[PDB]
Amino acid sequence: KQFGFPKTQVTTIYNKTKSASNYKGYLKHRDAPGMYYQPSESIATGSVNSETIPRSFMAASDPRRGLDMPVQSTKAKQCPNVLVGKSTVNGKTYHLGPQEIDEIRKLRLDNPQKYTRKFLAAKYGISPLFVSMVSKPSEQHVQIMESRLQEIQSRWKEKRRIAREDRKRRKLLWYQA
Amino acid sequence: VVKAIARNSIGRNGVGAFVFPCRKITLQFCNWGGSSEGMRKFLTSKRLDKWGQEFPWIQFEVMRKSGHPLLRAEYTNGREKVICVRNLNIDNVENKLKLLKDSDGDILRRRTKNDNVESLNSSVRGIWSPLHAAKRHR
Amino acid sequence: TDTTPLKLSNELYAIFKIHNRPYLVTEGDRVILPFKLKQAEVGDILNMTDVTTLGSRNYKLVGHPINTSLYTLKATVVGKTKRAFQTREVTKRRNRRVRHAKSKGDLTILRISELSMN
Amino acid sequence: LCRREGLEKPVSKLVAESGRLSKSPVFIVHVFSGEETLGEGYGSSLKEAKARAATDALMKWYCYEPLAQQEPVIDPGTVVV
Amino acid sequence: GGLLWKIPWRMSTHQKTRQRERLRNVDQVIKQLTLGLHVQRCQDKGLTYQEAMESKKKYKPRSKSLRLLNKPSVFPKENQMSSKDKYWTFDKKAVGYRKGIHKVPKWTKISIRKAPKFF
Amino acid sequence: SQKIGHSGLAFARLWHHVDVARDKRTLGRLASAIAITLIGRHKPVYHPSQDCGDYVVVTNCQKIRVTGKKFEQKTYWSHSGRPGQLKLQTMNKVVADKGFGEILKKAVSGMLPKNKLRKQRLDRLKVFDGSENPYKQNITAFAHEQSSIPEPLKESIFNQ
RNA sequence: AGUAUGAAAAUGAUUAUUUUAUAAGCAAUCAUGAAUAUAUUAUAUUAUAUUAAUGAUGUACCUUUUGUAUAAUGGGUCAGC
RNA sequence: AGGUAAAUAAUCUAAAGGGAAACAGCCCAGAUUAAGAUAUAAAGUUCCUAAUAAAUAAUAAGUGAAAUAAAUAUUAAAAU
RNA sequence: AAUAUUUAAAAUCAAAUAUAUAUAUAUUUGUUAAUAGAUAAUAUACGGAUCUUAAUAAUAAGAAUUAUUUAAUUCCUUGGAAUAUUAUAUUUUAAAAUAUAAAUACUGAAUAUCUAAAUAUUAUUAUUAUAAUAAUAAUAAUAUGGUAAUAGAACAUUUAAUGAUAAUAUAUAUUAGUUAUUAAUUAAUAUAUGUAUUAAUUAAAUAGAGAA
Ligand SMILES: [Mg+2]
Ligand SMILES: [Mg+2]
Ligand SMILES: [Mg+2]
Ligand SMILES: [Mg+2]
Ligand SMILES: [Mg+2]
Ligand SMILES: [Mg+2]
Ligand SMILES: [Mg+2]
Ligand SMILES: [Mg+2]
Ligand SMILES: [Mg+2]
Ligand SMILES: [Mg+2]
Ligand SMILES: [Mg+2]
Ligand SMILES: [Mg+2]
Ligand SMILES: [Mg+2]
Ligand SMILES: [Mg+2]
Ligand SMILES: [Mg+2]
Ligand SMILES: [Mg+2]
Ligand SMILES: [Mg+2]
Ligand SMILES: [Mg+2]
Ligand SMILES: [Mg+2]
Ligand SMILES: [Mg+2]
Ligand SMILES: [Mg+2]
Ligand SMILES: [Mg+2]
Ligand SMILES: [Mg+2]
Repeated sequence: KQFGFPKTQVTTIYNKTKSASNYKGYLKHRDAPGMYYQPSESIATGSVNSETIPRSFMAASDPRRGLDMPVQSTKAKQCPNVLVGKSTVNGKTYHLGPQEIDEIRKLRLDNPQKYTRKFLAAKYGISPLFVSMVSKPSEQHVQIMESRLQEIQSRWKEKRRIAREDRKRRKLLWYQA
Repeated sequence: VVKAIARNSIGRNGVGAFVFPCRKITLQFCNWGGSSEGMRKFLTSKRLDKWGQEFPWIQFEVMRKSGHPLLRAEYTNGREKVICVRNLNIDNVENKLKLLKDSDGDILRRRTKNDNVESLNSSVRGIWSPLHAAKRHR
Repeated sequence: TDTTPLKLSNELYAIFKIHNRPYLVTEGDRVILPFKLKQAEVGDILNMTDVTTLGSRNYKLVGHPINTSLYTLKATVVGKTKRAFQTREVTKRRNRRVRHAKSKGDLTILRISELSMN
Repeated sequence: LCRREGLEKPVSKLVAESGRLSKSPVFIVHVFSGEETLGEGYGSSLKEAKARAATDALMKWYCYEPLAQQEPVIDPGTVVV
Repeated sequence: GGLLWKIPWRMSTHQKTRQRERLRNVDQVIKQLTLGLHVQRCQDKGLTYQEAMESKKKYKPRSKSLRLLNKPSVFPKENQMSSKDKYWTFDKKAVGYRKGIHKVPKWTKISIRKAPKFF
Repeated sequence: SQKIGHSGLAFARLWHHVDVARDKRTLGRLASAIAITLIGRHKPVYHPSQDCGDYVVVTNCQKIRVTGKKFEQKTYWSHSGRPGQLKLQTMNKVVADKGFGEILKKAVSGMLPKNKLRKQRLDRLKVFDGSENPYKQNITAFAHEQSSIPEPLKESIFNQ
């Protein structure tokens, strides 16, 4: 706490629980002249505001670093992990040498149906993503998979295709900010 | 990975340099036609010169046509007001001209109660959220 | 009055009052006053004086009217104009006389050019 | 970005949640690096919320606007993933 | 009585408070009238306004109606008045010989403080 | 200017629990409190033209407070249209038929505004005579609240 | 009952846009989402126009009467007189 | 008697607006046109429905909660 | 405890105000409740929901009835002062101390003010050209609901007198703009016409139709 301003809710003269939308009550409410701390009643998702940016992303010579406004209201100890990879929970491992990688690559080209990504991962104690990064399958297998996917898509009704399109649009919208 | 979305800027006339909305006014009259008397008198009588001296960013065209006397303004946004000044005296014509020069060119429009400010800017405080409110509901 | 957080903040709003009518604004905002301004012509600049509240995202200075020294708030008069012409009809319930109440109120478009902590 | 700077690995965590098992839930997740939160992300799904928190963090990184009083900030290039 | 003049026989709390306020206002008006007269008389004798306001001996009004209004036996103050006389008129044709003041026409303007001694 | 931003969270339908066993309000006062929530008057983004009210899950509704002798006197009416078919049921009878939750719902219905959205608002109210209910898992919760609750109870709830 | 002409209306069918199959009353007005159309200054986070999401208010008109939503008078609609 | 006959005042008649559930005549108040910041009137402030918090007593009859039903009876309560 | 009345502030006492004033005189105020009695015909009918609170246990409810009141509570003279409350900040060890604020209850009309616009009158100005005038614009004030009725001022339509102009024009129609707008004007589009008895001033009228 750098600043010791008095803090205020966004106060109505009326009952806020019954008349939150009534602007008139807000207009009526006068408060004594001076500086206040009105903490925002909002998530800081779309905001480029300087009171919203974290201190690590502020520059070293920024005066705003010292001021207490990027408030750490939440606590990482209390919050549980969401869609977190197994590498993040128990650390990244760089154990597999070149020979092992070469063997994996050989296996994958030979028989991707038998030696699938998940199986490789289980064998070598490593991620399916890493297996993918390491090794391409036989392009034939990929083509087959694409054809299967196309067949599945064709098997849809009109409605399902539209829903999938909507989902895709939503996904695109998520990454806009 | 990051990609741009092609987007264009919005001009706020006032904030940097104010470009005056009224760009051109056309005084139209008739030599015949008794409805154009006050317009003719205005054109004659040293008021137009004074006006032009006052407002050198507006150009003042003076045209002759057979019909009723006309005051057509021309604004920065591209819209055109045209006021017919038929049978108006000199002073009424001058008032009409003043009204025209005052106008920002935009179309006339019904406003609802307290529809005062028109912002392009995102809210300084955020938008309210029930999870992030100060007083939690019950 | 330690006005340092307001001064620092990139975003900043004001709640200036013209004739006790509050208008919440940022820079670039386009105020539409519901009357004919006589004092200022089009192009003239208005230095706002009765500024009630000056707010960041999390702080706000409040005064009645905040010290003129602490801030700037320049509006520009960007067109006197009018509302759309309306004619509501006034009449009683078994009376053929129907008085037309014509109406076309005046407007003054301001634009908030400057708003900053001095 | 976190790797490049002197920051701990970012992990996303549920801050608040409501309406799970509904048409339109609300999941608030925060991408923490250590105890510091970088980005806050709301969403209908958990995945969406996580994505939004990451996008918010990136916005805060990039669209950081320093004061005129500060000495010039020359960035260290775009985050080449 | 087919037409329905739905007026309640008694007043609400809020109505009673308003009535009380109105009564208080008329007393205040009377006080102001007497005070101004006193001030004027002090000025005539030859004191300043402030001096007149300060004065220990306040002059009582010489005109009749004002003097009657000043008397509490004739025209009582709201604080003096009974609960009953604030909210109930005398009506000889009513049962109880009493009627709500709100039932009087133009009761908001018309004043009626004093009821008979035993009615 | 104030309106401009991401409004999705403001218009989010939250889920509000009320354990009637804990709540000390009488029936009608509780119903009135619920009605506001259902309408969405509590939230400042509200507008009369838009339905933007939250879900309300009521639970342990058997322990609802009713003053006086209303439980054995208060009569709930009904009528089809055919004369001589006025159906008058006392509160206790109604409870026996359906439950204390039905009673609460009726109160809440009467509290609500009479228009096309009323039915929707009434639907959003989810009442339960006892404790166990399906919406257990979707009441609004926070990470800071988790320390108060014991460890295995949370797991049991999640399983349920 | 002249001759030309005739996007005058009432009226019918059809197409387009838009709303409408859990909602109740002069069918409008005001608030207010959405969809569509037009726009050689939409630079847009744009403007106008059309349209019974949703909300609020709203007891046809005239005559004659102390007084009419009246279940009092009179009018099927439009055109000409 | 929402009766009839006149006396005085007001409103309606010819007066829209707020209140009185709905309302020619009651309680406020008189629409030149808008605007909507401030004072308000009568009437209201759990929700429907714009707006509320208290104090001291009494009621337990849903009495009552904006349209007060009588003699009388029973049960209490004070004072003498 | 018992019997019998009364339900009262007239007397009486208590409290408050006003005249000489530690007292006297005069005035003002303060004296029950519940139930039963109880009652018809489309359907419960406070406008409807619903309203009498409850420790454990809530950062939280406890008439939404009746009666007397207040605008946090108590003294002093609308006002100040003190008191605790509530909220907040700071300092110290969830508590204590210090200090800042809130105490102007609020809603509410087409009431009044403010904010602008219009007309009319009264009184002052300014500008421009019975100039002691006219037009336009300021300021201050007052006024502007209206049936029967009275008075004043306009517009559309058709004819007569006078009368430039022209297919780059005129007229009529549709759509969208403009002017405080029954009207006219701008643009686009359509069809006609080698063209307004056109603008304007007068004169007049088979001069305006949801009401027979
Ligand atoms: Mg309310
Ligand atoms: Mg009429
Ligand atoms: Mg009549
Ligand atoms: Mg439907
Ligand atoms: Mg129907
Ligand atoms: Mg009928
Ligand atoms: Mg009829
Ligand atoms: Mg008929
Ligand atoms: Mg009679
Ligand atoms: Mg008559
Ligand atoms: Mg009336
Ligand atoms: Mg009159
Ligand atoms: Mg008047
Ligand atoms: Mg009852
Ligand atoms: Mg009743
Ligand atoms: Mg006595
Ligand atoms: Mg009945
Ligand atoms: Mg009621
Ligand atoms: Mg007025
Ligand atoms: Mg008149
Ligand atoms: Mg005729
Ligand atoms: Mg006709
Ligand atoms: Mg007509």
